Amino acid sequence: MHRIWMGTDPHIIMSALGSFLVGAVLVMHIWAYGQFNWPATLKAKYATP
Amino acid sequence: MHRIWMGTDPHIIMSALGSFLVGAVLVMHIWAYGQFNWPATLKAKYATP
Amino acid sequence: MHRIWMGTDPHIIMSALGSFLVGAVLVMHIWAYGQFNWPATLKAKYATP
Amino acid sequence: MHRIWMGTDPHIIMSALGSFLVGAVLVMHIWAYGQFNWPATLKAKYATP
Amino acid sequence: MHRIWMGTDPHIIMSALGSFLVGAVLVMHIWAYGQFNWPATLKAKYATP
Amino acid sequence: PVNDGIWAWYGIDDDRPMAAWSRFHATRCVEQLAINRARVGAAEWALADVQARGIVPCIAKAAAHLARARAELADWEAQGHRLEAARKVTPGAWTTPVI
Amino acid sequence: GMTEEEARRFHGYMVTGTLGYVVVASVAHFLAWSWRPWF
Amino acid sequence: GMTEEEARRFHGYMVTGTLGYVVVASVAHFLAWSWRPWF
Amino acid sequence: GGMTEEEARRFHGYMVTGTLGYVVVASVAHFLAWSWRPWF
Amino acid sequence: GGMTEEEARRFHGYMVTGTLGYVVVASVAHFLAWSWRPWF
Amino acid sequence: GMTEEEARRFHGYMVTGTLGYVVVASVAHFLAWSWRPWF
Amino acid sequence: GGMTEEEARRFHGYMVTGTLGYVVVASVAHFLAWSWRPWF
Amino acid sequence: GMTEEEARRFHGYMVTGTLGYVVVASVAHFLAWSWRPWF
Amino acid sequence: GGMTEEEARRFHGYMVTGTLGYVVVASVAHFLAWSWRPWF
Amino acid sequence: GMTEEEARRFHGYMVTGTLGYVVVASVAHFLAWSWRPWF
Amino acid sequence: GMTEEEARRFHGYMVTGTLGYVVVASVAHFLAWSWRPWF
Amino acid sequence: EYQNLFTRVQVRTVPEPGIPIDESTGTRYGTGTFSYLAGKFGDAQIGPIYLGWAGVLSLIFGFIAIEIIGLNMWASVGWDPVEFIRQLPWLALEPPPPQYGLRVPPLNQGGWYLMAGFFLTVSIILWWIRIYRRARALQMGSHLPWAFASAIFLYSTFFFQPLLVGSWSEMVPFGIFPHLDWTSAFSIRYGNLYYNPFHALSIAFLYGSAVLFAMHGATILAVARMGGEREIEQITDRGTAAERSMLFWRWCMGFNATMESIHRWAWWFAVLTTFTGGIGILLTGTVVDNWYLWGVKHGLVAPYPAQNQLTPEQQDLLRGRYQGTAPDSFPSYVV
Amino acid sequence: MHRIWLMYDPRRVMVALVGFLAVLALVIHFVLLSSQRYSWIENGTLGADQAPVGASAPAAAAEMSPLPPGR
Amino acid sequence: MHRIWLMYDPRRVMVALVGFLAVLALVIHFVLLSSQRYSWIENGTLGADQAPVGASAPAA
Amino acid sequence: MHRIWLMYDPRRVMVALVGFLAVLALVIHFVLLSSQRYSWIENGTLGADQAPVGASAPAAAAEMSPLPPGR
Amino acid sequence: MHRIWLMYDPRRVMVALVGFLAVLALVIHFVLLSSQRYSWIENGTLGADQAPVGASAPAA
Amino acid sequence: MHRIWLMYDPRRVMVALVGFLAVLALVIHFVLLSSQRYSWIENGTLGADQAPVGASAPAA
Ligand code: BCL
Ligand SMILES: CC[C@H]1c2cc3[nH]c4c(c3C)C(=O)[C@H](C(=O)OC)c4c3nc(cc4[nH]c(cc(n2)[C@@H]1C)c(C(C)=O)c4C)[C@@H](C)[C@@H]3CCC(=O)OC/C=C(\C)CCC[C@H](C)CCC[C@H](C)CCCC(C)C
Ligand SMILES: COC(C)(C)C/C=C/C(C)=C/C=C/C(C=O)=C/C=C/C(C)=C/C=C/C=C(C)/C=C/C=C(\C)CC/C=C(C)/C=C/C=C(\C)C(=O)O
Ligand SMILES: COC(C)(C)C/C=C/C(C)=C/C=C/C(C=O)=C/C=C/C(C)=C/C=C/C=C(C)/C=C/C=C(\C)CC/C=C(C)/C=C/C=C(\C)C(=O)O
Ligand SMILES: COC(C)(C)C/C=C/C(C)=C/C=C/C(C=O)=C/C=C/C(C)=C/C=C/C=C(C)/C=C/C=C(\C)CC/C=C(C)/C=C/C=C(\C)C(=O)O
Ligand SMILES: COC(C)(C)C/C=C/C(C)=C/C=C/C(C=O)=C/C=C/C(C)=C/C=C/C=C(C)/C=C/C=C(\C)CC/C=C(C)/C=C/C=C(\C)C(=O)O
Ligand SMILES: COC(C)(C)C/C=C/C(C)=C/C=C/C(C=O)=C/C=C/C(C)=C/C=C/C=C(C)/C=C/C=C(\C)CC/C=C(C)/C=C/C=C(\C)C(=O)O
Ligand SMILES: COC(C)(C)C/C=C/C(C)=C/C=C/C(C=O)=C/C=C/C(C)=C/C=C/C=C(C)/C=C/C=C(\C)CC/C=C(C)/C=C/C=C(\C)C(=O)O
Ligand SMILES: COC(C)(C)C/C=C/C(C)=C/C=C/C(C=O)=C/C=C/C(C)=C/C=C/C=C(C)/C=C/C=C(\C)CC/C=C(C)/C=C/C=C(\C)C(=O)O
Ligand SMILES: COC(C)(C)C/C=C/C(C)=C/C=C/C(C=O)=C/C=C/C(C)=C/C=C/C=C(C)/C=C/C=C(\C)CC/C=C(C)/C=C/C=C(\C)C(=O)O
Ligand SMILES: COC(C)(C)C/C=C/C(C)=C/C=C/C(C=O)=C/C=C/C(C)=C/C=C/C=C(C)/C=C/C=C(\C)CC/C=C(C)/C=C/C=C(\C)C(=O)O
Ligand SMILES: COC(C)(C)C/C=C/C(C)=C/C=C/C(C)=C/C=C/C(C)=C/C=C\C=C(C)\C=C\C=C(C)\C=C\C=C(C)\C=C\CC(C)(C)OC
Ligand SMILES: CCCCCCCCCCCCO[C@@H]1O[C@H](CO)[C@@H](O[C@H]2O[C@H](CO)[C@@H](O)[C@H](O)[C@H]2O)[C@H](O)[C@H]1O
Ligand SMILES: [Fe+3]
Repeated sequence: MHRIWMGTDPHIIMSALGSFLVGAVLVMHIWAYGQFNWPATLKAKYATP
Repeated sequence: MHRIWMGTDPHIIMSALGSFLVGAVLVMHIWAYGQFNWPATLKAKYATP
Repeated sequence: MHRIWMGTDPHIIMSALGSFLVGAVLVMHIWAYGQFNWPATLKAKYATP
Repeated sequence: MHRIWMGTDPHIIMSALGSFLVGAVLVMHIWAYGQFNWPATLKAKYATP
Repeated sequence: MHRIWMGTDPHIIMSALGSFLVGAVLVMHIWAYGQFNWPATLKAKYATP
Repeated sequence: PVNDGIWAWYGIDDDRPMAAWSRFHATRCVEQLAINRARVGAAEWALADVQARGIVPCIAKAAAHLARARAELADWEAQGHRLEAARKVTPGAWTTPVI
Repeated sequence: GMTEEEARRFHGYMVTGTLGYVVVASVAHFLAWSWRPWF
Repeated sequence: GMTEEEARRFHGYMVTGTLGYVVVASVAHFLAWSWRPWF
Repeated sequence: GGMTEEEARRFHGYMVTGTLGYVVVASVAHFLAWSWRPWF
Repeated sequence: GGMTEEEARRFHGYMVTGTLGYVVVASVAHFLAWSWRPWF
Repeated sequence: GMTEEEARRFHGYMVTGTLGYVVVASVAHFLAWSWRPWF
Repeated sequence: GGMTEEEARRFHGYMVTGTLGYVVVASVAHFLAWSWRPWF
Repeated sequence: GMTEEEARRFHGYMVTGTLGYVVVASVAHFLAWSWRPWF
Repeated sequence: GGMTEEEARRFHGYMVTGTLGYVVVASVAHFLAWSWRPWF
Repeated sequence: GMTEEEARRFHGYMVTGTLGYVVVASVAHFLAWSWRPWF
Repeated sequence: GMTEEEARRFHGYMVTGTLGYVVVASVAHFLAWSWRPWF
Repeated sequence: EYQNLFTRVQVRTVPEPGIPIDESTGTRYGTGTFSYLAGKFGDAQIGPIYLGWAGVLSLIFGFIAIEIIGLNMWASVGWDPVEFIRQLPWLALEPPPPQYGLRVPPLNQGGWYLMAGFFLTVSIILWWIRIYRRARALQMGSHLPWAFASAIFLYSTFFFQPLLVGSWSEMVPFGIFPHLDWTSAFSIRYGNLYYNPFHALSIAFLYGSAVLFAMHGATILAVARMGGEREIEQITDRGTAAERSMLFWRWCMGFNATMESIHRWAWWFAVLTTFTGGIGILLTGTVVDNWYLWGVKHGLVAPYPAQNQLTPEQQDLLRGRYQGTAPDSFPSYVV
Repeated sequence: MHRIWLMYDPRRVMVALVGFLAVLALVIHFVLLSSQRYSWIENGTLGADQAPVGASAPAAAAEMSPLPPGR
Repeated sequence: MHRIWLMYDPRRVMVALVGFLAVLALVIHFVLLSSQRYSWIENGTLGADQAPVGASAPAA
Repeated sequence: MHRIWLMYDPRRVMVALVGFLAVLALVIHFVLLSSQRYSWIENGTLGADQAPVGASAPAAAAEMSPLPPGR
Repeated sequence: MHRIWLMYDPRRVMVALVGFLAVLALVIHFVLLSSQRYSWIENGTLGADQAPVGASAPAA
Repeated sequence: MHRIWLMYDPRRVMVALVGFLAVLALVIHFVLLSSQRYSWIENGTLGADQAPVGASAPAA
């Protein structure tokens, strides 16, 4: 399966994968903060009475 | 795993990493100050009536 | 670790570092003067009624 | 530590330092006059009613 | 200590110092006349009703 | 820039000195070598004509122009040698030589 | 571009990184599921 | 004349400057978002 | 141009050391933060 | 026209230092403007 | 253009005239401030 | 060219010493600040 | 620019001027503190 | 080519003398002013 | 013009760039549709 | 282009004429101020 | 096919013209220079100018006129330099109030206007003299100063028609949009200037000037490859470029000019634009006060069906008054 | 299908492509920004149900007209 | 990927890029400055709850 | 990074830079000077709590039913 | 750093400087003269307490 | 300082100086003549205690 990487460039591949992971993780967290009501429960816990 | 550095320049690496860390740390603090009630509770402690 | 400075110009390093410190220190004092209510309590101490 | 001066010009270093001190001192006094209520108490002492 | 003057022109130095002294003296007098209520008390001593 | 013209605004510039292989710079170089050799030929013909009719201030300028044409040609010959060296060491480059 | 032996060496690390990343994320989801299950 | 070494050297700075520029802009956007969200 | 493998091996050792140091200091920071204001 | 790498390195020393010094002055100007009348 | 000696000689006057100009401007501003402050 | 290995080796020693000096002074500053107006 | 011996001379005066300035400023702050203490 | 070392050393003696003479006259002025209208 | 090898090598980049760009645009539309659908 | 001594001669006139004009304008302002002060 | 619309190869000459033809008194000011941008479209030399006594005085008188206008405009926004640039096209220096007639008005109510108008007029006359002297010094015919005299004639009618109707208030305000406001209100006051026959004629020559220069410009460019732009040599030593130019127009519209005489058609069309214009202005308000009614009298006005019909009591009710003076008080209405 | 490129300078193709995308992107953004529904700088914080929707009908009183009378 | 700098002159692409970023930045700042929501020079000190919002649908 | 000055004539760079900074500085001052909050020549002596602020979103009902100003 | 005058012809710089300073000085003076507070030709003899101030926020 | 006249032609500088000063003098006189306080052709005889000031009368 390694034979897919021949003819490619490691730094280009790692840049493309790294930019993907940054974007996916950020999209997933900002989505998840909307659904799970966190950190909104954290903010309410320490908020001023 | 060091071979990833071959053909790179250390100053290019340290500037890229240095940028990323400065950005991440700033975003994390600005975020945290809105979730945790701080410095807002610090400010309220020493505020004038 | 000293090898990181090889090929640099020491005046550019000191210029960059000194400029970062000035801006960081200024931002910190604006911020701290806000949260800690000082010199606001100093001004009130010596103000004329 | 004296090697930091190698390649520099004394008249640039003195000009830059002197300009900094002039600015810093004037900023500090005009700030301090605002906080300490002086010369305001001096002016009040000799004011004509 | 004298060596700082090397490569300068004494006419330049005496112009620069002379300008600074004229400036600083005038600013100090403009300021002092505000704080010390003088010549305002002198003018009142001889004013016609 | 006379050759790339408007495309120099977008950073196409095939005249600039090049030492890696580049088929675009090699193309420009082969075109400009022919033009400049013809231009050197015309410049030295014009000197021969104006020497024959003997007009002194014109002979001076014709020689000055010829020297400039030789110098502008020599720059393209230098570019041709750089690219031809790079051709021999680079896979998939041209089979016909530059210069 | 990259040769067949360099690709072999690349592939070993790439699989190692991928499996490590998935393992950590698996722990993260086990924790998240314990804290706030989503079905 | 320009070598492939010079091209690779220049490309490193170009990538680094692009990344640093994107970092600063990302902090600027998050500051603006914290101040006044546009969604 | 750029780092040789012998430089890359040397550079990697410091990069790992700094990264682990930074993570250790951040781990202390989070232990203090959790002791002060738990977030879950 | 010529421009050697030592001339470029000498020029870079001034161009960076002048740039940073100007940004430092501007930073004090913003420090003064903010303490007079904050915009956020 | 200039010799370096001409540049040295010129620069001293240029610095002096700039400093003289700034001195007069500083007095002009403090007169104006004492007459009618803008902050 | 740029700074040599041996210049860098001694530059580093002063850079470290200067940095530690700054951090020591900042430590006294924070200790005095905490005595005066603690923030947690 | 300055040679290593010129830099050694120049540094000695810089240290001296800086410390003397800080001494005078320290006396000023002691006087200011005795007059209108700010904490 | 500007002031030599021997010129600079001679110039420095007048500069020091004039500066001290100015400070002396200013000290008298401040003594008189203090006795006239003290400011602290 | 260019050898068949170069037109093929170029076509590989053009196809890949087009599809990578269309993927990023697909996510942008996924986000826009989540925020304010237009049908 | 003047000789250095010839520029020196012109400079003498030029400075003196300038200061003479400033002197006349100073007296004009003394008269204007006495007639109708603007501060 | 090459269009000859811009020059891909310019040539420099190191010595230059611009040192004039033998010219006698006055002085050549500056040294000649080349603009590469000027060289793209036309001849590249940007270079020395001649003034003499009349040119110097014209610039002095004209500069004062420009200063008076600008200073009044700038005063009219309270010396605000931002509003001076922001509002510039709406600013004016405005003629005197109508009640003064031809008498001298107050300084801020048209006195500056008449001053600026006077110095501008003197400056224009001195410029005409400067051009006249220069044409003769270069040993040329006097065609250009008489062409310029036609423009000056129209300009002078913006003084003489206000003089003839008896009030400086009727003059044109100095200002970009304000002088267009005057241009519209002039046509309104005098009952639609389209029916002024000299205005109609002036338009016929203004349009004809564009027709001729489009035709002549295109014609010469169309034969420029055959040397047709060397017009003086085509006049003294007719070439095939001139013959083809004559045959084109002959075969197109049945008659043709010559390479010389087309420049007379050009000269008279331009000159008659402003000459007929000036006559129309001078007739307005002095001989005819409503040009539409003059059109009705002389049969110019096409009939349309009536859009409304008045009854006799409406004819008395709907007459207004002529506009009078503005109210010089702020009435209270309380009782 | 790659033989399409043999006719073209690839540098010029890329400059042609980038210019096309830049214009198209700006046109689509300015169209949306000029709409009511997607005027996101003013109204981006509205929820999807709160955002404007074009009228399924207009309405009037019988004596009203948007346009003046005339032939 | 660095081979594009043999295809294109770095000296000329850099100038074009700096120009493009300057124009785009100024356009976006002035678009925001002209809006109600982001007229930050006049209203920057308002809290996010207090800042203007473009009118909603009447939901009727 | 210094090799950027091998690539560009520094005489051209510095002139372009100073021209850019001058125009930017002018623009920012004149933008501020035309605002109400930072009309500093007229209102610079006001304290920050007294300086103008651009108006909020309305009172949340966004609706009218008033009572007169007192006579 | 007098060698600045080697890369830039001071004959050009001093003309550019004086032109800039002249125009900027005039702009500042006319901006002030146009303002209410600093209209010194009409109102320069008023004292600092009598000089105009631009309007505050309405609650102030 | 006299070497300024080597760097610049004094024949050019004096004409520029004369032109600048004449225009500046003309502008300043026009500005003053345009004011109320210094409308000296109409009001120069008034005397300083009854010359105009740019303020509104107290109690209207
Ligand atoms: C060629 C010389 C080097 C240089 C060499 C040094 C040295 C050596 C020291 C500093 C230090 C400082 N530098 Mg540095 N620094 C340079 C350029 C800069 C620039 C800039 C815009 O380029 C800035 C903002 C700074 C800023 C600063 C401060 C953060 C810091 C405290 C002193 C101070 O306030 O100086 C403000 C000054 C300016 C804004 C301009 C003039 C710079 C002068 C040369 C600074 C050093 C002189 C000063 C008297 C201290 C010397 C003490 C020694 C015991 C003799 N430097 C140049 C490039 N800098 C000190 C430090 O780290 O303290 C903890 C220190 O000891
Ligand atoms: C045949 C009719 C057409 C016509 C023709 C025409 N106009 C002409 C001519 C001709 C044939 C000229 O020869 C003449 C000319 O010079 O052309 C270049 C002119 C002219 N047509 C002009 C304008 C003009 N023509 C117009 C129209 C028309 N011109 C008609 C369409 C219009 C319109 C449509 O509104 C305008 C605005 C002028 C460009 C010019 C006459 C120039 C003139 O008289 O200038 C007088 C001078 C001034 C106003 C002062 C300028 C002040 C400087 C800026 C000051 C600088 C400082 C100075 C150096 C200070 C002094 C110091 C001293 C010590 C030196
Ligand atoms: C919420 O609603 C919606 C959004 C709809 C929900 C749905 C979301 C969906 C569908 C998500 C899908 C996600 C996904 C899909 O697959 C996610 C896929 C994730 C993946 C693939 C992760 C892989 C990570 C791999 C890593 C970290 C590798 C690291 C490698 C390292 C460190 C080695 C580096 C060094 C090298 C190489 C050099 C070696 C030596 C060399 C070369 C030498 O010596 O020469
Ligand atoms: C109203 O709203 C509307 C407008 C309607 C909404 C829509 C908006 C839209 C559609 C926006 C689109 C934006 C966009 C799209 O792509 C935006 C894309 C932006 C991009 C790509 C930015 C890239 C920036 C890169 C930078 C800064 C790089 C800097 C590099 C530096 C500093 C190093 C230089 C080299 C050096 C120093 C070394 C020399 C060495 C040499 C020579 C040697 O060593 O030899
Ligand atoms: C709040 O909501 C949201 C935001 C959504 C929440 C989620 C946030 C998320 C997802 C965060 C993710 C963060 C993250 C992800 O990876 C974070 C990753 C962080 C990392 C990697 C940190 C690494 C730091 C490394 C450092 C400091 C190294 C220092 C090295 C030093 C000092 C040595 C220098 C000297 C050398 C090298 C020697 C030269 C020798 C030479 C040249 C020679 O010898 O020749
Ligand atoms: C309010 O609404 C809107 C307005 C819309 C919001 C705004 C929006 C935007 C988009 C703002 C953008 C800002 C911006 C973006 O980049 C701003 C960027 C600014 C920058 C980079 C500034 C850089 C300044 C650098 C300077 C001054 C350098 C000085 C150099 C000196 C002094 C050196 C002298 C010595 C030399 C030369 C050497 C001689 C040779 C010697 C000695 C030898 O050879 O020996
Ligand atoms: C309404 O408010 C808004 C406008 C909105 C607010 C905003 C305002 C803004 C943005 C302001 C910005 C200001 C600014 C910068 O930008 C301001 C910059 C100011 C500067 C740099 C001033 C410098 C002056 C220097 C002078 C005068 C030098 C004179 C030198 C002389 C006389 C000597 C000449 C040489 C001689 C005699 C020797 C010859 C020898 C020779 C030849 C030899 O020896 O050979
Ligand atoms: C409020 O809310 C928010 C903002 C969010 C809160 C959060 C804030 C955050 C996250 C802050 C983070 C701060 C930070 C992080 O790292 C801060 C880091 C600061 C640092 C690194 C400081 C370093 C200082 C170093 C100094 C002073 C060194 C001086 C050296 C000197 C004087 C010696 C000079 C001579 C040398 C070198 C040799 C000469 C040459 C020789 C011999 C030769 O050439 O041979
Ligand atoms: C209010 O709120 C906010 C503002 C936020 C509050 C905070 C404010 C802050 C942070 C302020 C400042 C902090 C600071 C930080 O470091 C301040 C730093 C101050 C410093 C460093 C002062 C240094 C002074 C040095 C002097 C006087 C040196 C004089 C040298 C002389 C006289 C010698 C001359 C002769 C020579 C050289 C000849 C040599 C021989 C030669 C050449 C030969 O022989 O050849
Ligand atoms: C009100 O609120 C605020 C304003 C905030 C309050 C705060 C104010 C502050 C901070 C003030 C600070 C002031 C200050 C700080 O240092 C002030 C410093 C002042 C100084 C240094 C004065 C020095 C004067 C020196 C003089 C007069 C020298 C004269 C020399 C003469 C006559 C000799 C002539 C002969 C020569 C030369 C020989 C030629 C021989 C030759 C050539 C040969 O022989 O070759
Ligand atoms: C009124 O209705 C309205 C509102 C208007 C609505 C309707 C709108 C309508 C009708 C829209 C239509 C849109 C449309 C229709 O076709 C749109 C079509 C769009 C298309 C085709 C997009 C294609 C994008 C392709 C890209 C990005 C490719 C990038 C390629 C790259 C990155 C490779 C670079 C590699 C190189 C250089 C080699 C380096 C390696 C080297 C050198 C090596 O290895 O050596
Ligand atoms: C400091 O310098 C500054 C910055 C102020 C310089 C800048 C100046 C600026 C910005 C100037 C701007 C000028 C503009 C925009 C002018 C626009 C002019 C326009 C569009 C004019 C258009 C038409 C004007 C006409 C037709 C005027 C004709 C006037 C005539 C014919 C007047 C004749 C008057 C006579 C003969 C007066 C005789 C005097 C006597 C005593 C006999 O009175 C009748
Ligand atoms: C526009 C209003 C101007 C009002 C002017 C008021 C009068 C000013 C002139 C005062 C006359 C005396 O002033 C003095 O004249 C002499 C010549 O006599 C000038 O002398 C100048 O030329 C002579 C040779 O002729 C040189 O040797 C000398 O070095 C040079 O300075 C002086 O530079 C000037 O200072
Ligand atoms: Fe013709």
